[PDB]
Amino acid sequence: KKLIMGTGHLSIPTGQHVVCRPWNPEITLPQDAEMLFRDDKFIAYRLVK
Amino acid sequence: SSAKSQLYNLCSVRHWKAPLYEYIAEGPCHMKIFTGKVTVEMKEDSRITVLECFGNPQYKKKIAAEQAAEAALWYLKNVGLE
Repeated sequence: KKLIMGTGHLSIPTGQHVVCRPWNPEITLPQDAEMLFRDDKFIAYRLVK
Repeated sequence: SSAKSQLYNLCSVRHWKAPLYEYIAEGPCHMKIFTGKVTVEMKEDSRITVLECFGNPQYKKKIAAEQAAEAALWYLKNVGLE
């Protein structure tokens, strides 16, 4: 869960399939969605297959 | 400077394919909202990760594509890129 950020970066889930939408608290992710990370303006995720 | 152009600059500077923009269109014919989708092919040490970014629905494709780009930038900054 929460994680204040300094000058770190995040890893790319190399070779998979990454998706980013605007995040809204009543969004619905698809079945295969695996949330990578989000602030309160966007969200990133990937698919299972 | 527009987010659409910043994403183009970032993409060449890293020797990446130029980003591709598509559009989902919803509604009856007298009110179409557009959702921007931008695809970036992230090449890191000779391997490829595909980045697909959407924005919110806008009434103008141009605003909708801008916001998609802006999402891609958000993600690329968060993984330490420019």
